[PDB]
Amino acid sequence: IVEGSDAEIGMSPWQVMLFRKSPQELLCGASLISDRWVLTAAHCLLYPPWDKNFTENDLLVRIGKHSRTRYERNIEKISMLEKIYIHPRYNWRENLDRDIALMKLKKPVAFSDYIHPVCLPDRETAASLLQAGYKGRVTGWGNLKETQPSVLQVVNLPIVERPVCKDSTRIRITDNMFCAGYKPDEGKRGDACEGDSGGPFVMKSPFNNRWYQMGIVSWGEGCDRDGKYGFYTHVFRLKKWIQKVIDQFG
Amino acid sequence: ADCGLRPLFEKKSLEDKTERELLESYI
DNA sequence: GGTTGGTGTGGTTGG
Ligand SMILES: *C[C@@](*)(O)[C@H](CCCNC(N)=[NH2+])NC(=O)[C@@H]1CCCN1C(=O)[C@H](N)Cc1ccccc1
Ligand SMILES: *[C@@H]1O[C@H](CO)[C@@H](O)[C@H](O)[C@H]1NC(C)=O
Ligand SMILES: [Cl-]
Ligand SMILES: [Cl-]
Ligand SMILES: [K+]
Ligand code: NA
Ligand SMILES: [Zn+2]
Ligand SMILES: [Zn+2]
Repeated sequence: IVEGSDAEIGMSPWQVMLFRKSPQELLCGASLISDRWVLTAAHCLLYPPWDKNFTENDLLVRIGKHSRTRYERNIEKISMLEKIYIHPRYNWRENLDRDIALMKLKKPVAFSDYIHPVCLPDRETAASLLQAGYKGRVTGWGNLKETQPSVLQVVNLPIVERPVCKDSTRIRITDNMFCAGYKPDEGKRGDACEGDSGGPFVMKSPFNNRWYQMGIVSWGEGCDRDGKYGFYTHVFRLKKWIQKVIDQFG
Repeated sequence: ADCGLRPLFEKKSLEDKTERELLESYI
């Protein structure tokens, strides 16, 4: 996260950290959507250009974790993975179209003051919140600048109009993506960066006061560049696939 | 469902330090 | 104690 700030304790209880089991290494962010399911980006699990192709046994997740280094006994929790599901039409060859995966935990995590699930949007929720200008929030343990924080980092960013998103890059954008960030001199800055993939782009609903995950950190070109924008997987657009997986393998 | 409400914030009627910024962008 | 027990030249972990 470039130009964000330290997250207060309990402010993102659905945050999940994805770890390579051996050796222990922090790979990506993720989010908790129920006591047994975790959402993340497909490229965090599968990406051949970087020789990446993980199976359940190779990873583990940490939840309710506030410090990168110390283990907060009885606060953070850990789970191994029972099964991983990547979107069947995930396009890693061209533009990361449908950059999304679900991970089923071996043992459900109990909710607490530091651990709770974020909501997934439904149609009326997506229709009124996903609008150019409205701001969302991104969190993560990724790089602090274009190429490692000790406390989870947070940044608030505005959703950008699709024509602008499309003209800002030569990569083929699709309806399964949305971009966010400030324009060339709206004065402010901020962006997600490498290592933040899988983390949530959330929005607080002004109608029922709940937090909803509208996106997943997916990709960008450099981090926080003038006239560039961060790209995010469009959760609602892929909601039917999410629900069918949970329903069938839950 | 039990989602999207944080025990240390919404359940205690407390705002985090920057959510106001999000709320204002809607108007 | 702590946002968390019962003991550490810590521990899976700081002070
Ligand atoms: C895997 C993630 O941690 C990372 C997130 C980057 C977010 N960056 C910004 N500025 N918001 N994603 C990546 O690094 C993805 C994976 C493949 C490479 N990629 C990029 O984002 C390249 N920088 C661009 C790209 C290359 C090939 C295909 C699509 C995008
Ligand atoms: C990833 O590896 C599995 C076996 O571990 C293989 O079946 C799968 O097709 C691979 N995916 C790739 C490299 O496209
Ligand atoms: Cl390999
Ligand atoms: Cl190898
Ligand atoms: K202790
Ligand atoms: Na930018
Ligand atoms: Zn290899
Ligand atoms: Zn609860």
